[PDB]
Amino acid sequence: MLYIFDLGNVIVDIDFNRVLGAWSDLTRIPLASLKKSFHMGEAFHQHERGEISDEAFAEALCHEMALPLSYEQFSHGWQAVFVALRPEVIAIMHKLREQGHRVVVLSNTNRLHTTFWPEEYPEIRDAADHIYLSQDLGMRKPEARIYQHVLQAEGFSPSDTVFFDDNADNIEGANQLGITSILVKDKTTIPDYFAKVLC
Amino acid sequence: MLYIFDLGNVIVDIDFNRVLGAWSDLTRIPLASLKKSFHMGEAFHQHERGEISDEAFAEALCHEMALPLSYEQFSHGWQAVFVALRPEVIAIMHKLREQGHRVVVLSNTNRLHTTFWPEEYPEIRDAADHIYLSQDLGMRKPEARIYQHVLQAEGFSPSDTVFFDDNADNIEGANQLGITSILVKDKTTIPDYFAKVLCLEH
Ligand SMILES: [Ca+2]
Ligand SMILES: [Ca+2]
Ligand SMILES: [Mg+2]
Ligand SMILES: [Mg+2]
Repeated sequence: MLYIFDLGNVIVDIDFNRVLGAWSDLTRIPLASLKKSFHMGEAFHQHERGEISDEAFAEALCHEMALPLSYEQFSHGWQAVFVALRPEVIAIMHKLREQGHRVVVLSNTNRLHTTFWPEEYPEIRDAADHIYLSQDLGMRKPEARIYQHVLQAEGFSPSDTVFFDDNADNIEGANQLGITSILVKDKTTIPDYFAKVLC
Repeated sequence: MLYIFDLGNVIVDIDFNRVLGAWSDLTRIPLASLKKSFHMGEAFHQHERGEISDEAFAEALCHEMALPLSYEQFSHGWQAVFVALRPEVIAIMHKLREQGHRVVVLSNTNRLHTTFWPEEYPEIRDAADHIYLSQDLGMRKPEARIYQHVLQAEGFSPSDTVFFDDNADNIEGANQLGITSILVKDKTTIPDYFAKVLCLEH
């Protein structure tokens, strides 16, 4: 089988509230202001597909949220994003591969050239056969093309692929291609699913 | 009672391996190198007591670890430190205060003027009556003076004071003053300690 794992809130817990915290710390903008104004716009989508620079992205979000930050200060806060490994999942992924299933990561990512980000974590690189990243591909979930890219480059069909994502639109994109798609509701979803599959 | 909580590996999980990671990512220095060269000596202690600047600290660590980083890049990676709340511990601290106990944080801190650090987290500021920080005091644990400062400022005696910290040297400095010191071995030490306090009422 081909197993495709999303990264954020699938392999790792990730919380951008910590970034808002960090930017609130520097700017003294009340945290509640940054929460009501931090939105997943087109600038996000473009930056995910690598279509605009890190600097242009910073500029977009700063204008949206009225952040008087330099690029460097922006990045500095960006770096604070809360990331915690789910070791249960890293282990399952290693086990799937030593049983000779194929295990890849597929991630929409807003990494910057100046930040250290989860797809760069050694524990995540060593758990995966390949890591597919939106900025590298010029594509993002839930666009058909990105799923197709992975199917094609891995050499598997939809019916022979299972995909895990905590985002329902992402799941929908994969389903339209007849990929088996498991919504990740919580910590248990992947351990439960692989109870009977590893045995 | 007066409750003194340490911050790191008591109220929060903290892991500076994430910082070494971020620095390996920028500098391309092998991680294993930064692990062998990253030591908590003199410049740390000075910086904890606010006795050298952030920049002079950054400089001291970059000298020892051969990091070709600006101050900004230092701070940038410093900021990556892994920090996870322990919500059970936050809940206890709140419960203790609405029972009328006095709940404070005492922390040796290597915060920089450019970083967002756990003592600044709103969840932590609001769980505690006061937060005592080494850089502010010009003192660090396990120096007698820092424990004395808190007993004096709070107006409590050693025997009315319970202190939680994961570092054994810290536990010793507080024991030398007859403070009831509880070594935090893991995430159950503090839930357990307070279950046994609850169990003692009738
Ligand atoms: Ca990087
Ligand atoms: Ca700060
Ligand atoms: Mg996700
Ligand atoms: Mg500690």
